[PDB]
Amino acid sequence: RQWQPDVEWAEQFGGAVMYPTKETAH
Amino acid sequence: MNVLQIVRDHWVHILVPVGFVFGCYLDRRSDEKLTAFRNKSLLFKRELRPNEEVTWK
Amino acid sequence: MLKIIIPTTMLLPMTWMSKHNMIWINATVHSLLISLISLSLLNQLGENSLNFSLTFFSDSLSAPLLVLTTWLLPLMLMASQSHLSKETTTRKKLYITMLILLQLFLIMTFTATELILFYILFEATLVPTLIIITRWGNQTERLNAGLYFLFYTLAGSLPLLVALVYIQNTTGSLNFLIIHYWSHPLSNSWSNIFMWLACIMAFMVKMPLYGLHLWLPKAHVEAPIAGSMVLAAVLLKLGGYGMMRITTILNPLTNYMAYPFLMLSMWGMIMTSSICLRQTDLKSLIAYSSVSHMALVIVAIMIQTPWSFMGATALMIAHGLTSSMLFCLANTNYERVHSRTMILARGLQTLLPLMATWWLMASLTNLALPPSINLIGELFIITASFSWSNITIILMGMNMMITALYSLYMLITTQRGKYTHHINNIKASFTRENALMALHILPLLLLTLNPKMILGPLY
Amino acid sequence: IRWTYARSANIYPNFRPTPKTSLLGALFGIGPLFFWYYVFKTDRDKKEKLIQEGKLDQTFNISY
Amino acid sequence: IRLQEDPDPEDENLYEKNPDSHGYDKDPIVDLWNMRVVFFFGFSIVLVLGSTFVAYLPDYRMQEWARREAERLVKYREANGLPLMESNCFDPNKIQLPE
Amino acid sequence: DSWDKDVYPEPPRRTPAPAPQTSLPNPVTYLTKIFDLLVDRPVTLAREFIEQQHAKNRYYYYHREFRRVPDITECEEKDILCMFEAEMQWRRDYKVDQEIVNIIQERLKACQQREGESYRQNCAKELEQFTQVSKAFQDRYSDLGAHYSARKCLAKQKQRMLAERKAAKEAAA
Amino acid sequence: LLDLIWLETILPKTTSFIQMKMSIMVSNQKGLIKLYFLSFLITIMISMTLFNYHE
Amino acid sequence: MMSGRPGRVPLQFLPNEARSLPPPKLTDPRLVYMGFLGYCSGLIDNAIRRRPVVSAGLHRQLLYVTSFVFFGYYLLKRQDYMYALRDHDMFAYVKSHPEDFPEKDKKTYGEILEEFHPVR
Amino acid sequence: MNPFASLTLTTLIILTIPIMMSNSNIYKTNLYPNYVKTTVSYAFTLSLVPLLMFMHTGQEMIISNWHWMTLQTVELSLSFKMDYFSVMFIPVALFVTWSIMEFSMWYMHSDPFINRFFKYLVLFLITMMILVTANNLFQLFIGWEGVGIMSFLLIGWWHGRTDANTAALQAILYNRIGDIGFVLSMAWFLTHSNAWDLQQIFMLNNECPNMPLIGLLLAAAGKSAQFGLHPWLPSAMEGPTPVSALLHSSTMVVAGVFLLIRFYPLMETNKLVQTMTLCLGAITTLFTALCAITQNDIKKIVAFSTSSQLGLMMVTIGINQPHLAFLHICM
Amino acid sequence: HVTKDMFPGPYPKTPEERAAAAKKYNMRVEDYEPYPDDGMGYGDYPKLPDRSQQERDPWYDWDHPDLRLNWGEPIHWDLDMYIRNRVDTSPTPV
Amino acid sequence: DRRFLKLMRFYILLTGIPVAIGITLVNVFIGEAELADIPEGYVPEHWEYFKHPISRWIARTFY
Ligand SMILES: CCCCCCCCCCCCCCCCCC(=O)OC[C@H](COP(=O)(O)OCCN)OC(=O)CCCCCCCCCCCCCCCCC
Repeated sequence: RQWQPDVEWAEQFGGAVMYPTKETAH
Repeated sequence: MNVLQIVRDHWVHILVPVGFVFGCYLDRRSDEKLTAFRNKSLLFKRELRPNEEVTWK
Repeated sequence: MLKIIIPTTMLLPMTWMSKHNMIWINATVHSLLISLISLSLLNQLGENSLNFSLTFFSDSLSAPLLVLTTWLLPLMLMASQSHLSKETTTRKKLYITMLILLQLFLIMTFTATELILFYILFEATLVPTLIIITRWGNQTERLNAGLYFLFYTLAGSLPLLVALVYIQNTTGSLNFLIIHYWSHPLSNSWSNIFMWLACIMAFMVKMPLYGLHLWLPKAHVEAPIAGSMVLAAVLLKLGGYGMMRITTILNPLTNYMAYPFLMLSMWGMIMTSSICLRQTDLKSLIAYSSVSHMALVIVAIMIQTPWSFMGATALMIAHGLTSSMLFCLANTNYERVHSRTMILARGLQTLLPLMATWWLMASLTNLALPPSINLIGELFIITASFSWSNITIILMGMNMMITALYSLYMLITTQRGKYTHHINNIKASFTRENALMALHILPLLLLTLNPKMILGPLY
Repeated sequence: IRWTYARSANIYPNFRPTPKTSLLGALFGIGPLFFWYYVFKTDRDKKEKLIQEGKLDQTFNISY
Repeated sequence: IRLQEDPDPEDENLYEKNPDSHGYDKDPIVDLWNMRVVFFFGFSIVLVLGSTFVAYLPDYRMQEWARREAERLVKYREANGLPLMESNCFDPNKIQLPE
Repeated sequence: DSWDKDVYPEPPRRTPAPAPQTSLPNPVTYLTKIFDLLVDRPVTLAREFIEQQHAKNRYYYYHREFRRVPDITECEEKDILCMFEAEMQWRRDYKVDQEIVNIIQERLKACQQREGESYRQNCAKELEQFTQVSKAFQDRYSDLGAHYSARKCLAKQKQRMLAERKAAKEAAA
Repeated sequence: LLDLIWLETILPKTTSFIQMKMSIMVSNQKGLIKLYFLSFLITIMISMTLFNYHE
Repeated sequence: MMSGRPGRVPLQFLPNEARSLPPPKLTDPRLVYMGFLGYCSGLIDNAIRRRPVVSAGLHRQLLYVTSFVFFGYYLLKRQDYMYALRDHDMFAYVKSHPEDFPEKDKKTYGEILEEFHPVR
Repeated sequence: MNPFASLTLTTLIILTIPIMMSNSNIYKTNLYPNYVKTTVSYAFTLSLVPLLMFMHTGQEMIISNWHWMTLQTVELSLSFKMDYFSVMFIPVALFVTWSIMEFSMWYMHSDPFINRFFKYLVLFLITMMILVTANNLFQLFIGWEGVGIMSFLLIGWWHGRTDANTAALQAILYNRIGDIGFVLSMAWFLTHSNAWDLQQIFMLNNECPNMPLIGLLLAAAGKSAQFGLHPWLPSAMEGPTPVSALLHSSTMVVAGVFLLIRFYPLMETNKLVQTMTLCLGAITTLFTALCAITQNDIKKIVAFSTSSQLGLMMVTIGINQPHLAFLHICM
Repeated sequence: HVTKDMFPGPYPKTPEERAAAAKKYNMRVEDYEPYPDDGMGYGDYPKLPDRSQQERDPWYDWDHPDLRLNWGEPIHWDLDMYIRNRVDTSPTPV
Repeated sequence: DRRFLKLMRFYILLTGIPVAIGITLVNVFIGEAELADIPEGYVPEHWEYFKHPISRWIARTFY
């Protein structure tokens, strides 16, 4: 079974930006 | 024997052979466009055979 | 070359419409006839390169590599249906399509006449390899593998494109025959130095040179087996082939800037070899060994000696065969154990005697046991380097030494020991893999018998 | 797998460029660089000043 | 665990159903036929016949022509006493030397 | 035979005739006779069979003639046709010269083996011949690089001619 | 020390970190119209004569 | 390069003069490849609509290749005319300006002083 | 042109036959050890005769039977030399093998894969022949590393023995170090002398082969277990006793000194190489004999005696005693 | 099969991190000596001091008798370095 | 293991022995070539200047 993306892999870029900083905030 | 199924199963095979024949046909039909120096290079510049009116096809 | 191009292109519809069971058989057999047809291309005129048409030509350097690719194509097909058995028919057909497109691009690359067309197909090999590495990969950093590989290749590729178009504007044509026959001396201008760097660094990235070689331990280690062997065996040879083509218009400057990179390889081949010794994974060890062999080929290229070129070409062919075989053996053992650390499954020489042999002469050819083409290709480069500079020998003399160490070390630590008791999934050797290593090994000794063919255009 | 991940994955994320780390990098990765370049260049130029002055053996060196 | 996932399938060996498995695919008949096609084409007509081909090309690099002209001009030059080769590959007389 | 003494010199074959005066007769004699009887005679008669079979149909072949073409020195600057002619002519001349030095090397190795321990005494005649062959081969073809061409050979030749002309001019006033 | 530490830090990771760091400062604008048009304003005379694109 | 050439009439594919040039052959590899793009467009069209991509809608695929070839012919004729115009304007300007196109007093390699670099 | 050349070649082809039969499976695996015994004895009988007409007349020919490569100046060819060294080494060598592996066929009687063992002695003897009957340094190199990896496999015959594999690797590493000088010698001869056969090298009268002579000394030191690279023979002792009685006994430990006396026409030029050989041989004799003085075993003791013998062997080559040394290799 | 906790993490700082790495490496808090934090890597990995695989008990029922290795036991950073075949750390009488 | 090696040897020798007998037949029945000058006008075909009958034929067919 090859690695297929899971939930935690999906959330790594799912929201605001995938390069979060304090400027991203909320 | 169901020969129609035999051909339906074995018609995968013919593609590469007909492609080979077509490729040979084409690169044969790729030298007649470059006859600009037939029997014109001084090394092979020989006479034209009485029965064979060209040096190469 | 369309007697080899047209059948390769028409091979795509056969797989793309074949039945759910006939794709593997049909692709394997028809790729075998394609390799048979390309076996003709070993017909070489004395000194004139065989110019089939304006856009296609071949000589004693491109033809052996082309034959290598065409003969290789059935080998990925035979090595893939083990890890590709449980897949949808359409997905399998596309995997096959990626392989055929890869081989087609390699054929057009090796038979290209203009340097720009060579660049187009040379880089265009990236896309099918990218798909193979990324989608069908099984490990974690495969996604990272694709990024590393693509970006490392392109970072050198684009400056090469700029240099090639500038050459076209200045010289007049990028045709190999013109740039060789109408070659002109290169002045030691710094703009010319940067032009040389642009024309060199792309191939040296794909060589790879030491330092900027990180894409292989992070790409070959991760790709599916078919991708791994097509990468190591031929895609590494792309840079060497391109350099052999391009050094015609890169002299006499090369020597002055040959000093940094040459030793960068010469010293690098040591470290990589040392890195091979303290490895944990089989595939990484083979990748680093490939880096060292390709660095030796780099040295051969930058010597620019006839003997160096012949030894270079022989080493490319032999290394392609040996690396493909070693990767296949590593895949067999890994699949039997579903892990890749070379400590989990040791002492399998007794269990699999034929694998024990296949590993034995795989290592021997990797160790360059004479009179194999690996050894003669290595030794020609060693003699050329010694003629160029004597001290090289000790560094050279170190390499196979360390190489020999690891060349046997994995064999000691994977088959020459005691089996692990808790594992039991090691079954009888499926004759598929044994046959595959046969089609790997017998051509190697056959070319050893008559090395005048793989000797290159300088012979 | 703990050993393999430690010796394959953790090495860079746990790496901090301490002065000692940069020192070791300079001494190993780029240190012997100038050494090898110097020795090779010295032999190359020393021999070069032997061919074009004629002070070397060339009788049976028609292969190189 | 927030992810409906099937259990990892077991590593299925080919020998459990037909012992005669060649490690190609599930169905024994097509597995065997792929055996026949590979062991035919890889070895018989490519490895063996291809080896006869490569062992028996026509004149390669004109090396035989090179020898059969070489001993001819050795006969000529050695018989007439002329040096068997000239230090210049091109006639110096036809070459206009600068200044 | 298949090679002239002009193309491959061979010292005259002279063999002594020992007289085994001792009552003990040398065994190597009986070895030569039995080897002649049960090995040499059958291979010779099988050879006669296949040689008459060969002579039944002997197809013919000849040497490949090569009409000479104008040299690179005569070839104009950047004229691709005559450039190709001269380059191929020079490449085949390089091949023939490589075979020349190969022939000389074979001849002189043969000389060494004929003269045996006296190779130093009885090979200098061909030793100097191979010496001059290699010495002039170096200034005729060597140091041309992997991409050696007719133009590069002409450039090296020209450089040698300017060097010798200048040296002879300055030395001899 | 060389391959997995210094070779990663010397070329791939440094460039990746540079792009990562400064793409953030490029793409984190507050989106307000006032500051966007203020930047347009400043670019106006910067291109006008500060760089002397006119002459 | 040619948008300002005298005599150009706007918004018309072939400016009448182009008929004096040999029309591109129907066999032309560029033309048939553009026909291949017509076949491919049919394959995506069936695939994009969840159809039997090879057998579905033979008329739709047949229309696709026919349409591509027609526009392929006119594009090729237009393509060749511009390249012909480029050569025409070139040589005419070459002849009209002999001073800016000097001729070279041809000499052979025997008199060219080409320096030789010893490859050591 | 008389039988000499013909039967001298049969003297190797006939013993190449058994491996072909073994790989073809036509051989009877049961009595195959007897098959190799009988092949080797027949080889010995065929081998006395070359000694016979070498003794009657002194015939010494060289055969360039097959031409392999022609790199525009180096006509590489599969060639052989019949001279006193090879001509008289072949019979004693095959006799020694025919003795010790029959001793094995008795002693070696419990390993299930006895067939592969008896094959292995054969392969070692095949690479030994084209090592000793070499006509170019490339054939010598082929034999040089063939005996190397062959002893590698044979030492680790009990591949389940970790110490055996360690000993094999240590043995291998040492002649890997040694062959660096071999490669240096071939490179120098091909560059400076433009020669790769013994005839052309000795004929060329290269009276300044300083670095080539040092390289040959290093290669011989590696192969003959001289100082710095001696202790791989005691490690090699880990293998089977018949392995020790053929390879390690006096065959492949004298391969280096065989390379030395093969190159003796050029050896006499650089006296410093003679002196260095004197050093290496004398100190090897002392060290290995001294080790064997207090050692407590039977196998490694005879190993140290062996290495002392190789020391004093090429000591004599140090005083230019080539044929005396090659007589002593027989004892 | 194996989640995050087994995967080696960063260098432990607090004694709680030390204990966490201790049972991550199936071993007690005393046996756990984290590698000296110097930027070279490892970090959470436990230091096994020097001894090679030739100093283990040759009579113990080791789960991996080839290197005398016990199931699940922690193994050295230089385990391939200090192995029966390679260099030894066993004492020498002289 | 043995089925694999049997398949290798079977499918190698299957066409190995016909070519093996054929090359000997054409070597000892068909014959060998000999060298002379041109017959003052005879135009040599592309496969004429060749030694082995197999070489001459293979040049005749695809060359
Ligand atoms: C020249 C024209 C070529 C194309 C047309 C002719 C095709 C046949 C060529 C000759 C084949 C000889 C041997 C035939 C064995 C037939 C065995 C068989 O019937 O297998 C069928 C089977 C697939 O299933 P099915 O078809 O339904 O039959 C079983 C139903 N229970 O199981 C299978 O595995 C299918 C059959 C095995 C695959 C055979 C190989 C196909 C390709 C062979 C030629 C390759 C080279 C082509 C070019 C030659 C010239 C250069």
